[PDB]
Amino acid sequence: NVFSMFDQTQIQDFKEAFTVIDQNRDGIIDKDDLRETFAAMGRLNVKNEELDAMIKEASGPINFTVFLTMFGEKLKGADPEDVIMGAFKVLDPDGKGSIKKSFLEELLTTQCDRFTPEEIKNMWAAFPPDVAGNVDYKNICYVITHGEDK
Amino acid sequence: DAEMAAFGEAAPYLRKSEKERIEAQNKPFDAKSSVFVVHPKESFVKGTIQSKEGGKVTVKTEGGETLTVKEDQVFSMNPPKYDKIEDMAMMTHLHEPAVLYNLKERYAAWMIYTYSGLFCVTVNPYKWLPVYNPKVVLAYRGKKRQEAPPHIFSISDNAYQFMLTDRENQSILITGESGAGKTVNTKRVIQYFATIAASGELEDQIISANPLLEAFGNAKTVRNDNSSRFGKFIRIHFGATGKLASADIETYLLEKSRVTFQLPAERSYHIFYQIMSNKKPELIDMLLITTNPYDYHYVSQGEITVPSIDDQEELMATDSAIDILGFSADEKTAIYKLTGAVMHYGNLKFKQKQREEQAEPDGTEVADKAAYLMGLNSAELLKALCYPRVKVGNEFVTKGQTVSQVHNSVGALAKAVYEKMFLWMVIRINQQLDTKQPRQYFIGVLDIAGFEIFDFNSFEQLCINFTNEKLQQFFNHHMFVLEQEEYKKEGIEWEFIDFGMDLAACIELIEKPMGIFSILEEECMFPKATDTSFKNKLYDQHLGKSNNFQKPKPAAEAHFSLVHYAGTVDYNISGWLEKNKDPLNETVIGLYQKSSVKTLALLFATYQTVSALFRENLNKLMANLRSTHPHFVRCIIPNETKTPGAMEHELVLHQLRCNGVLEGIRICRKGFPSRVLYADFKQRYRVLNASAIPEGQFMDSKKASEKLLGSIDVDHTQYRFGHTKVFFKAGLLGLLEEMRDDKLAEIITRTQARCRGFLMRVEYRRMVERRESIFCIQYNVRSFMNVKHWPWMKLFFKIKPLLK
Amino acid sequence: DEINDFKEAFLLFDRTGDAKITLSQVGDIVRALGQNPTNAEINKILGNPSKEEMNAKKITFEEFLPMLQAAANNKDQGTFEDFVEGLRVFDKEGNGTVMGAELRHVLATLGEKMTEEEVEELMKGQEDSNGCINYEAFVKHIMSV
Repeated sequence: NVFSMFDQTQIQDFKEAFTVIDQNRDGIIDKDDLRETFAAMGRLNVKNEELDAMIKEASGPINFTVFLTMFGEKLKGADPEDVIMGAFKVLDPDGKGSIKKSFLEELLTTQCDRFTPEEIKNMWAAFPPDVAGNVDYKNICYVITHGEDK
Repeated sequence: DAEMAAFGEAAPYLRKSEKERIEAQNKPFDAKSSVFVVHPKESFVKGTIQSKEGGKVTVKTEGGETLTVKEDQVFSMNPPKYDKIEDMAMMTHLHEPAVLYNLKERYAAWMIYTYSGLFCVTVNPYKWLPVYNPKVVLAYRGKKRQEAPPHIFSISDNAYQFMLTDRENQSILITGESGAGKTVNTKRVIQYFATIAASGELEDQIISANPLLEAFGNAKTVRNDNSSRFGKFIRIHFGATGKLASADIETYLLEKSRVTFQLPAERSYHIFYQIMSNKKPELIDMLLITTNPYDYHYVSQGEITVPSIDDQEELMATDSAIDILGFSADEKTAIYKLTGAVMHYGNLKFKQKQREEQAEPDGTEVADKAAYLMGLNSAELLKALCYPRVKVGNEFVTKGQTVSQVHNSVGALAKAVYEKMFLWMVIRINQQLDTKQPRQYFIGVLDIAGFEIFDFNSFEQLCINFTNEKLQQFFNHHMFVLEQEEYKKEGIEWEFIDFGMDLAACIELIEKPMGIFSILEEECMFPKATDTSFKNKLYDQHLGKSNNFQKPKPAAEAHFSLVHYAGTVDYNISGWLEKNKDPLNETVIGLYQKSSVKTLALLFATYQTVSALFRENLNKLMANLRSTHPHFVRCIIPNETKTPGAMEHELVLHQLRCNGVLEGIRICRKGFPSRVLYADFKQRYRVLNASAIPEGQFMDSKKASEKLLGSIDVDHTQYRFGHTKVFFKAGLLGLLEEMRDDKLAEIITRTQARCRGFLMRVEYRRMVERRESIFCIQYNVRSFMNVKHWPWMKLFFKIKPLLK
Repeated sequence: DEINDFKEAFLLFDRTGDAKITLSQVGDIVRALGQNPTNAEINKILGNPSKEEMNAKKITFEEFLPMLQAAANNKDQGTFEDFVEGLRVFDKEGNGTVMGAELRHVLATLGEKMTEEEVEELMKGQEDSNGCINYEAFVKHIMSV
């Protein structure tokens, strides 16, 4: 599933990300490579159990492919931002100003079995303010592709 | 309401308040049950259908009565939308009852003017109304009859309009029974003309006219005390500009027979009694008569005096009128002198020459007077009379007459002379009513009686009926012509034969050569003919061979019935020969022709029977009527008892048949009566299937109505479209409305549905589209919720930026 | 009963995930599955009995499909003939002329009603600034689904 969405651009973003964590340039990221990438980003308080927890997710040396497979496997239902924006633009169909909370509450719960009312309240809390104001779909897309603080 | 102001005060009698209307048209109605029905005592009363005997019907009444009457003793009832319809011919229910009923309702509401096609029905108020109101006159000025409520000035103005618009002459035909009140209208129409188009930078002459004609063409009938024996035709000659220029009167039937005869309770023309009244004694000596009418057989066969009439007063009225009328004293002298000769004639006596069957004068006492009074020679006169010198072959053969033949010929002249004179007077009147100014068109106003049926129909009846049966055909045609234009304008495909044609049968039988009149006027030439003689000739020639010709069905007496449009008239032939003689002895006429009394001389220059003219005059008339744009007015008489706001049924019903009203409805109901204008069609009925919508709304005022009729469980036959409107049969539009109110529930409810349907049909197209975009959204979020807590993903996150 | 697609369409309007749609949604699902039904007709049979229609269409496909077929029988009334004509009866003044106000109130206040919202939605840019609407085109755009 993890090689089927997954475009060349996404994969290059990942390749560059790997080479930035890959301190030694060897081709395999290890505990040492993780330690000074954390240090270069300002994080000095790193304990071995956290570094080890990271590495334990893979069965072998963390090599480009083992990385790409492990990160794909967690994003099995995740698109690139423009594609996600298209789904909202279809729900927008009139254009420019994004949708209201009620209109999508109902459409996530209704056709099919469930986007559960536990999942949806977590959505209004983790998607915001945004979801209250303009149900800011533009913002929603940028936070899922680019991190939570941004 | 807003509109009405002009009338204001009259309004209530012209139109009803905009809610009175509304409260009437918008009310509960049950078509399938509500109906009109036959009724033994009252003509047609209304009721509700109770049951159904398979071809019998039981109905409740409005008064409370239950009757089981045939299937066709039952007639539908118009939806309330047609309450007090200005034009009954717009009704979707062209019945006999519905017409009676419409008139009646708008009368009980004091509306006397209701239209029935082209007609302008008018009902006798029997009381006073602000209608002839000097405000109204203006109001109706410059208005098509669709811009204003039913009224006579409508007709009268439109005529005028039309007159100048089309550059054609016009006519107005007023007609009704004795008590219908036509003179009143006629007069009223006339004022109208005079007012709205005056160039006196008449009004009396105009008036004074009557009282002359009345002395000569009026008499005490057993019904009226001043019955019209008269009819009339005025030609108002309008100028080029459009301003008044001339007038023209003509008188008809003041009934030649009165001059020589009279029923027992009746009397002859007034004049006679006027003159012998003695208010102007010279006259008596001048004419050489007495003051006792029993000296003049011709004029005292019936009655001599009438309490309600003051012969003395009238004599002057008459007298004075003559003058105003501009007659020369001489003429005014001829008139008198001539009117006395006639009395004298009836005194002319004869006797059988010995051993001969010839007539020889029984004295030269009276002849002398008659002779002098007419500017004749006693002898020459008595000869011509006795030894009529005829011209059989290529010469002039002197013929001898019998006593019976003379008495009858005399009578024929008496009548002949009187008539002619009367005609002349009219002309002379018309002449004054003679200017030099140019004339481009005229508007003829015809006032005459309508077909009246009596248990007793004599000669006079035939003459009148005949007049009317002609007038009728005159209409039926105009309508045929008229109708056919619409179907031509619209583009409908309707073929039909002239509606007049139906009557030609009856007319030919009367006016054609071997027809009644002829047989009548020939026999008048036979010195020894009898009413009985005449009769047989009538039969031998028409009986069995002619359909409209029939022998009376005993039920007074009758000699022959005719089948006129209005019905069967039983005619009694007794006196006819005489009455008709007043065939004319041409020798005598000769003498007249060379009288010392110019006027007398004049009257007979166009040269004889009585019916001989009547016809000539009636032809000259019906010809004048043709070069005219006919405008019709039918006057009605509510109740014999003289009561405002009331109506006997069968009495009004009668009139309607003999009027032409019921025949106009017939002819209407054969084609496509009701015709809806397209927008007028949209608005009112859109609601029926309002959805026959995207293509019915981006739309055309015409193509729409087309498209609309797409729906409904309606006969797609019954209608027909054309360039400006749809054509529809009866009770259809009635059907429409119902749906609308009932008929629209149909129309709407159905148009709603599709919409509803369709509405959701678009929802599915959206739901479906959406199908995946959701999923995308669905799954996509879930990821994040899982990921955002993953080391590796946070890492990528802080790191994702340093990249390029 | 029979055909396949309609069963696929039922799940699209489940809105719970149970494959058991409600007796009220009954009247609406019937409207997009090919052909029109009126509200009064749906309300008449099986609709008028609450417990029976709840146990005869507030249900699985088993009673959906027979109710829908029952409606399928009366649908000959889809005939357009009467339904451009009925409209011309409201505003007839030349072409298929209408006025916005007359169709808007007549199709909200009369017979079966319609919400103002739904009527405004039928008037989706087919009645521009002119006030007058063109009948013949609406029946085509209405019947065009």
